[PDB]
Amino acid sequence: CPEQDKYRTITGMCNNRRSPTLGASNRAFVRWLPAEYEDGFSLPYGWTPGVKRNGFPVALARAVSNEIVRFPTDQLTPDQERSLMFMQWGQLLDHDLDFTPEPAARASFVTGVNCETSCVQQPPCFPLKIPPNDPRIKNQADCIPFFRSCPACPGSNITIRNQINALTSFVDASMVYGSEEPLARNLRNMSNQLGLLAVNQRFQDNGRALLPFDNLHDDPCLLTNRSARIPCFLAGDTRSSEMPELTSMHTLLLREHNRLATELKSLNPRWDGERLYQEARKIVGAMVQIITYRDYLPLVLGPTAMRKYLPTYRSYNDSVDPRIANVFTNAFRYGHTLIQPFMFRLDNRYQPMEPNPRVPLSRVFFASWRVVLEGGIDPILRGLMATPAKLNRQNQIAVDEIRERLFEQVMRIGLDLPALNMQRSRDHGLPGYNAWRRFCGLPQPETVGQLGTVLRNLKLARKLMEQYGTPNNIDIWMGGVSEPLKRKGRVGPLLACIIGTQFRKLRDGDRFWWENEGVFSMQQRQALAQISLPRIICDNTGITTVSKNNIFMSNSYPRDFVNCSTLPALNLASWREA
Amino acid sequence: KVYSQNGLVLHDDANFLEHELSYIDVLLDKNADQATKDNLRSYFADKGLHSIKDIINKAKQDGFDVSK
Ligand SMILES: *[C@@H]1O[C@H](CO)[C@@H](O[C@@H]2O[C@H](CO)[C@@H](O)[C@H](O)[C@H]2NC(C)=O)[C@H](O)[C@H]1NC(C)=O
Ligand SMILES: [Ca+2]
Ligand SMILES: [Cl-]
Ligand SMILES: [Cl-]
Ligand SMILES: [Cl-]
Repeated sequence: CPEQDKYRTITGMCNNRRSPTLGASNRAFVRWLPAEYEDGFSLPYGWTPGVKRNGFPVALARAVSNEIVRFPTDQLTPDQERSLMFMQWGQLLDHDLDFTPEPAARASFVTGVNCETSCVQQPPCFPLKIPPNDPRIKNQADCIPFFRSCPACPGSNITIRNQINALTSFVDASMVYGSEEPLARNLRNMSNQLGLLAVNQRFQDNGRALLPFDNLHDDPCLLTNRSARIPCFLAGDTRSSEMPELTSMHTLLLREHNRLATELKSLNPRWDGERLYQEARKIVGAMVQIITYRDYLPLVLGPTAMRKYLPTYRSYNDSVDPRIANVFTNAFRYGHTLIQPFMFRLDNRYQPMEPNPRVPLSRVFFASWRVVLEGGIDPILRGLMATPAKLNRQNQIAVDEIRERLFEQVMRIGLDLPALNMQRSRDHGLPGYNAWRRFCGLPQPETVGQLGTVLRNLKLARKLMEQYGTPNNIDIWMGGVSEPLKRKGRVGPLLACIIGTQFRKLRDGDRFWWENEGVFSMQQRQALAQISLPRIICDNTGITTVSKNNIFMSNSYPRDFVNCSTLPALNLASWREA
Repeated sequence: KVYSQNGLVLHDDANFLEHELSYIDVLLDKNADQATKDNLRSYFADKGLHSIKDIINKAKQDGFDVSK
C-alpha cells in the first residue's frame, strides 16, 4: 500500500505496513486464549443437555442473572465520584472498537427457524432457556431470543469457530465516520466542497444540526412512539439510536466535525472538500484518543493498574497486534453495572426538565423521537454531566431496566442484558474465569473459600459456586464484574488486566496515534493537549455551564461546574498552510 | 450488507437515504452548478444509479415519495 500516506484509511487497512490487515474492519477477532467450545470447534457450552463443562452442568445464563445480578432497583447506590457521562463515554468508545455481526432475522425465511419468535435451538439460534420459578417469565416453554454471532469462516471444515469485528479496532472515531468506504461516503455531505458530514434535512435542534435519518424498512425507532414516526439515526456505528444518551454523543461529535471543517475552510481557503474532511476527521480522532486515555481510562483502571498496563507512551511499534481480542468484546461490557434505570434530563438551570425528567430506560431504547421532539440533546448532555453514575456493588450488579425490560418496546419479550452477556461469551467460546485469571497472572481459586478471599465477599463466592459449581466455569463477564473494584477504579484486577492490555496495544500498535512522530506537528500536539470534552460541549451546544475536568468525575451541580467562558477553545492556528 | 443486533436491522447499506433526496434536488436545479451535479452523478453512479430515472426509482423503491 502507499509507500507514504498522511491520513488513515476508513477500513483501517495498512495501518501496519508489514501486515496491512491488522486492526482492519471485517476481520476475525484475535484470540488471547484458545477457544473453548462444547464439541471443540463450534458448539457453545450449554448447547447439548447433559454435557458438562469441567465436570459440572452448565448454568442457565438467565438463572445466574436471577440469582446473582438481580437486586432491588430503589436501593441503588449512587457513585459519589463518577458522572453518568462516565458510563456513556464507555459505550460510545466501545462502538469505536468492536461490533460483532449477527445473521439477519429474514435469513430464516426458506431456512432454519426465526430466532425472534421460536424457542427451538437450531442454527443460527441459541435461545436462553427459562429457569424454574423465574420472577418474570413464568412459562418455561418460553425463552429469551438470541442469535449466534456470524462465524469468521462461513461453514468450513474443522476450523475453530471465531467471530468477526465489523469495525476498525483502532481508536479512530469510526463510530462517527464509519468502517467501510460506502457507509463513510453515505455519511458525508457530497453536494459541495466543504468536507462536512451529512446532517438531517427535516429537523434541527434549536438551529443546530441533528444526525441524518437512516432508512430501515422495519425501523425499531418508529415503534417507540407510532404517532411521532421518527426513525432511527445514521452514524458511523449502526447502534447510534440504542439510547438518546448515546445518540446525543454521536450528534455532538458530528457537530464538532462540521465546526472544525468550517474553521479550517476559513483558515485555508484553497483546501478542497476531501482535504477538509480528512483534516477534521484526524482532529476528532485525536480528541477521542485524548479523552479516552487522559480522562477516561485512568478512572476505569485506577492509578495502580494504569501505571502497570498503560506505561508512558514511547513510540509506534509495528510488531504490536492492535486487533480487538474476542474476550475484550465481553469484558468491556463491565459498563452495564454503571447504568442508571432512568434517563435524566435537565434544563439550562440544571433542574429537572418537563415533560419527563426521569424516564425509565425501558421507554428510551430506540426512542429517537425524544431527541427530535422533546428538546434535542442539550437536556440529555446536562443530565449525563450532573447525574451520578450507578456504583457497582457486589450485591447490586445491574438494574432491572436492562435485566428485565431491555428493548421490550421493540421486542416480543423484554431481554436480559447480563444474561445475554454470559450467553454471548459462550457463543464466542470464551474461556472461563480462572482461565483468564491465569492469563493475567492472577491466583485461581478452586474452592468457595479461596474464591471468597479473591472477592473479599464470602456470600457472593457462595452464590457463584451454587450456580456454576466451580470457579473455572464462571462466565468471564459475571466473574469480571464480581471482583472488588481497585483503588480509585471501577473494575477488579481481572478486568483491569484485560481492558488495560487491550488499550495498550491499541495505542502502541497504531501508526496514527496522535503523539506518534509525523502524525501531528509539535505546535499541533501542544494545541490538541488543550481539548476537553466539556469544551466540545460548549462549542456545539446551547449549554454554557459544563463540568470541570475531570468530566467523568464531576457529577454534582453546581459544585462541579464552571462557565464555558473559562475553558480554552481549540487553537487551529498551527493548521495554517502558507 | 445488513447490520443486525438481537434480530433488529440497525442498518441496510442498500437503501436510499433520506438526505440523498437533497442531492436529487441539486440535479434537477436548472441554475445549479454543472460541476456539482456531475460530482453527484458520479456519487450515484458509484452506487449503480446512472440515469436520473434510476436514482428517483431507487429512492421510490426504498420508501420515499417522489414528486420530481
Ligand atoms: C409521542 O410524541 C407525541 C407527539 O410529539 C407526544 O405528544 C406531544 O408531547 C409534547 C411534549 O413535548 C407536546 O409539546 C406536544 O403538544 C404533544 N404533541 C401532540 C401530537 O400532542 C407524546 O407525549 C409522545 N408519547 C408519549 C407516550 O409520550
Ligand atoms: Ca475504530
Ligand atoms: Cl480471546
Ligand atoms: Cl466504529
Ligand atoms: Cl466492575
